[PDB]
Amino acid sequence: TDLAIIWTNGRGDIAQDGIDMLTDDSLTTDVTISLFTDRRALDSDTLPDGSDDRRGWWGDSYRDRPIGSRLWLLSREKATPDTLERARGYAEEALEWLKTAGRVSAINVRAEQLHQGWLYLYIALTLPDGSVIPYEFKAAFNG
Amino acid sequence: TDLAIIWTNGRGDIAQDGIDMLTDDSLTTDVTISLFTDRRALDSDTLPDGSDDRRGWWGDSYRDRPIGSRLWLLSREKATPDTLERARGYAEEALEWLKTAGRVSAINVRAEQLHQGWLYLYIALTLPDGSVIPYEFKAAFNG
Amino acid sequence: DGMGLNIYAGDNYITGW
Amino acid sequence: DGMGLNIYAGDNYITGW
Amino acid sequence: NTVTLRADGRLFTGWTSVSVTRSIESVAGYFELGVNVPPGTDLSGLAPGKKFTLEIGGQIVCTGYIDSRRRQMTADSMKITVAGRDKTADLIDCAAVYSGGQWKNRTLEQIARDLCAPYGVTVRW
Amino acid sequence: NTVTLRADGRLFTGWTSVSVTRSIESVAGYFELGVNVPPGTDLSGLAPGKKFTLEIGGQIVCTGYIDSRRRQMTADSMKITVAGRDKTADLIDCAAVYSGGQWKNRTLEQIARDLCAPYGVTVRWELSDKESSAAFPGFTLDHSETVYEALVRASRARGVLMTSNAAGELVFSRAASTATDELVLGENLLTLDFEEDFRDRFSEYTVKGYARANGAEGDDIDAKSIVSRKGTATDSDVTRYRPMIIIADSKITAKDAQARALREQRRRLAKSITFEAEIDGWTRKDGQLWMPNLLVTIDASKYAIKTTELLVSKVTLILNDQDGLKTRVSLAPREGFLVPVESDRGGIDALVEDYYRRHPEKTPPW
Amino acid sequence: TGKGTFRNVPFLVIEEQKQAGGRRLVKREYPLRDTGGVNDLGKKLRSRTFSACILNSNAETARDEAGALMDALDAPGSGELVHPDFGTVDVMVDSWECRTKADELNYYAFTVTVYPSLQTSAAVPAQAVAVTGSLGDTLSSVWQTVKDGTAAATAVMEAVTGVIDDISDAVDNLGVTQTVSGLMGSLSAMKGSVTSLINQPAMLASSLMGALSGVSSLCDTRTAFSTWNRLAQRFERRHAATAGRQGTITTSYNSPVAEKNIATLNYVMLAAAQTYRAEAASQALTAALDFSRRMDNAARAPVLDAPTPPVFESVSDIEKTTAMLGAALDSVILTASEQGFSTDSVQLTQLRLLVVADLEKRGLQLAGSESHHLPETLPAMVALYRFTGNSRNWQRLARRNGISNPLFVPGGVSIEVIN
Repeated sequence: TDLAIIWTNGRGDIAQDGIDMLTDDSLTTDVTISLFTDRRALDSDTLPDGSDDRRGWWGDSYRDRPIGSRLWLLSREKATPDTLERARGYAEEALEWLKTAGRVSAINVRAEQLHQGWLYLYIALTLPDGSVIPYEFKAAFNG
Repeated sequence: TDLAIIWTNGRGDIAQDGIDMLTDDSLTTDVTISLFTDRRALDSDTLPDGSDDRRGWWGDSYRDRPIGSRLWLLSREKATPDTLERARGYAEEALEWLKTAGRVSAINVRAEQLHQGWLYLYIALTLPDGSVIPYEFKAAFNG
Repeated sequence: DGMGLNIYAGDNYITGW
Repeated sequence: DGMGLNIYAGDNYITGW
Repeated sequence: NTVTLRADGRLFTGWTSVSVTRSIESVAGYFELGVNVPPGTDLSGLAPGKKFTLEIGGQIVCTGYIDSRRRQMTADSMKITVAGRDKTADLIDCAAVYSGGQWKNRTLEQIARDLCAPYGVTVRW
Repeated sequence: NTVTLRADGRLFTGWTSVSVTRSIESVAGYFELGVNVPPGTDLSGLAPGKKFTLEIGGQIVCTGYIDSRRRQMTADSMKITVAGRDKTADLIDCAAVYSGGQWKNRTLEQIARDLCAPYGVTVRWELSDKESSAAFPGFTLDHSETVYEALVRASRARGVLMTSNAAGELVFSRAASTATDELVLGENLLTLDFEEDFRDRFSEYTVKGYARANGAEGDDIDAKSIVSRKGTATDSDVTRYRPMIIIADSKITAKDAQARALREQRRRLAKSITFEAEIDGWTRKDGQLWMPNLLVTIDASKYAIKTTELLVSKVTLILNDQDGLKTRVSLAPREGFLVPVESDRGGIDALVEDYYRRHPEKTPPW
Repeated sequence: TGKGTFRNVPFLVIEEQKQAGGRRLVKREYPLRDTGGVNDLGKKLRSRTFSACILNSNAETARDEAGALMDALDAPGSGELVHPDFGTVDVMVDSWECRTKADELNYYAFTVTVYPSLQTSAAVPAQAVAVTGSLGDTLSSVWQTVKDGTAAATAVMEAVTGVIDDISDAVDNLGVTQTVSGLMGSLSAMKGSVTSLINQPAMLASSLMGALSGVSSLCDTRTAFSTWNRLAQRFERRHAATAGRQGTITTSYNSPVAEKNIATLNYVMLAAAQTYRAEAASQALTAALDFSRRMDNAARAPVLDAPTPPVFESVSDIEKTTAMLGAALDSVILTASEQGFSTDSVQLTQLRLLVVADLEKRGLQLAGSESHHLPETLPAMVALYRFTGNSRNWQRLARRNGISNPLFVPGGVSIEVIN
């Protein structure tokens, strides 16, 4: 039972609940951390920035697996199907480790362009029989 | 930081600067040496002269690599595309030893015929991120 | 090495002597 | 014959005795 | 049914080829395993002289010390093996040490227990 | 780089398959060549008993006498080979002949020079030690003993190792000192093989034997010390008990005991760890051929191997059609081919000896 | 134009041309498990092959060209191949054919396949041994005998006793941790028997070099550089003191042969100490690099655990040490150009070149060391994983640059990151 990543104003921070930080033991935290943390870009990949710096985590060489996803490569893109296909592939490769383990059964992800200027991903993970009912929420805005 | 080769009257030589000879630590001297020193011709090549001596260096059997370029085979050529193709190939072969190491990333060389009687060679390298700024000069004439 | 390993392993039945 | 030639050649490290 | 080699410090589970031998016409049972690792990794848990214990599934087959470790690599292949015998095989190639070379009136079990004392092997009758 | 076999009378240059062997763990170097000739021609110059000299390029590798010549032919193929060893191999299978079996007070070099006189082999002594030249208080010869057997017994007692030179001589060789070549995994290796077994290496070797009581020492040595002699050499690579007791080979003192016990320990060390490599060129980096007794620097770090320097122990040159030019070079640690006096890297005499031991090219005081 | 030449023999390209060759892989599949291992060993050769055709309407010039191309295809060695698809390259033949259909009166069709043609730190101890041997030979050769009762013998005896005293002080400083009783007794005997050694030159030099090697035999890789530096300073004091007084009315009283026998001994002792110091520095560099190599670089999950001198760690320290060694050895060579000339100088120059090259290459690692400009202060772990890809060697990044607290790597200064 770890802390929960609560999404407010486009970024996710921990929050209190009564006495201590609110807790959560489900796939929600695992998914929202494995999807929205920048992992190291490959040597051949091009970067959205004009710089030459690839993100990651100093502890990637201490945990047997790269931490997060490469969705930061699509920081600046125009509305073309190439970006949609690339986002689908990046999400699949980021969430594959769950299916490699036994914690999910199947993954089906689709990408679409909603109302002009909206990249939309629908990700469906098939939890097995013994999995606990996962957390569910909606990002909120304030101030 | 070796001596720099300065071109005057269509021939190159070292030069003085203040107290002693001017220095250079860049790719300019390496390129102007690897391109404009005659290396040994093969056994089957037809020399431009009517002679049968293949120019080279007595240190070619002491320096682990042939010294220069075979651009001297085109001393007397007419205006045909074959000479342009051969010059492009010879420059590529002369300068590929840089790309074999990590000193340049890519090489793009083209050959053309500018204003009548001109063999124009355009060689564009791609220095890596850490290479020092190369020297800069133009050929000069006097007297 | 079928016999070459039986020498390095024990042999309660002596090969010689 | 890998060993069968080491006998016909010398062996400054004795094999027996 | 996994073959685990309890080398000095940690477990080793996956193997490429296992060959274990046991017999009553012998004083030891030798084992030979084949390991495969990327070129450059450290193989120090499998070194000659380490104290090994082979455990097939949940049961122990052999226990003793590691004897040999071969590493080879050619233009198109790479092979690493490892060997070893029981701790009872320590007696086979080690010279017997006793103070008085003569036992006057002793039985075979007592002679064996007096001879296998310095090494560590336990005699069973 | 042509292999010319100077037989009796004339040269022979072209060959179909060549295999030459050399080592310091042996007293001879054997060769085997293949000859293809039209069926019916004469191959007399290549006959058993002829005096041969093998010459690779312009340098001589082996010299001696031809041993065997095989000729076979079937319904499809036909094959002729030829063999031979050094002239030092003339001692291996020939019984030693001397008038009086016993040598009273002689050194190993003098005994060898007296035993290898009738055949023609010349003895060469390279060690500059002060204890390897110690004379034998008495050395007898078992009747019907080969020169190889007698000299190997004496060399084992002294700790020295005997070997055959490249010119046919006998040599009491000295291990190399300076690292001359480099073998790395990434540049000049086609195949490596690193075997490291511990089925023979023990912890404490100890040798026991009988003291000297014949003649002059018989009026001095008491009864108990005649039988009570001992010597010990301990290894630090095996951490278990693992002892070994050796019954000596001849009359033995304490210093002699430790000498053989160490010789045994170092021979086991050499025989345990073995490196094997297949390089592409017969010639070395400088240009000469590959020969035994050379100290090379091993840089096989890509395969996680922590050895840094080794000594070549066996070199075999090959000229097969499927192989091309190859030479399979085998390596063993240098500390296995040393004399008990020297070591791998109490007075004025000790300091001077240390200086003249570090600098071998200098002339000792003697 | 579809024209290509082998050994400057022309042909016209025809139907087929191809190239092939990839990575050599070893593919092992582990039984009773899903996963398998795949490893790369080098790159396969390029097996480029092509087809060509030679036709001429003369029906005899075609035969001549076909024969010329046959002769140029079967020839020793490797020859250049010009091809529109491949370009100029050096290759060796493997096979060909000349299938003509006995109806096509002018047509000859070759097909060829071709392959490309095949094209310090370990040398310091040997040079140290050679330099020590040359110095010993020079000393014995130039040492001269003197009368027993004169003041020259007294001066020589005092100088030799002082040299032995310096070596003894070094051994006594060594002996705080170890047992040096045997070497101390040998040195005491040598000091006691000085008058015998003065008359015999070979024994004196041999014993002195043996004593130096005995001192070297007690020093670990930790204390070797420090002890040899102290000995070098001690001998440098004496050499400078005895060489600064060249011409004086009181120096005129001293005997000439005694002064020569003292100057040669002083120079030889100094040079030997400096050579051992340089060899010790190279060995310390080797030990430091082995310590760095000890650590792994592969991504491994952590597990619960239950069971070089400091002057050679930083980079500016290595620069200063290299400067000191170069200046000292250059001065020693300049001195050897006079007293004790010949190989002594030739050998010291070679040793200095080898040692300086070793220090410049391995100590500074100028090949794979980048210089970066941090925009803000970062921990060494982050600042190294950002530039290299592995945070395993985060200690070396904080140590080479001389940082005290590894967390606060200074922001706006150049950082030497090893890739």
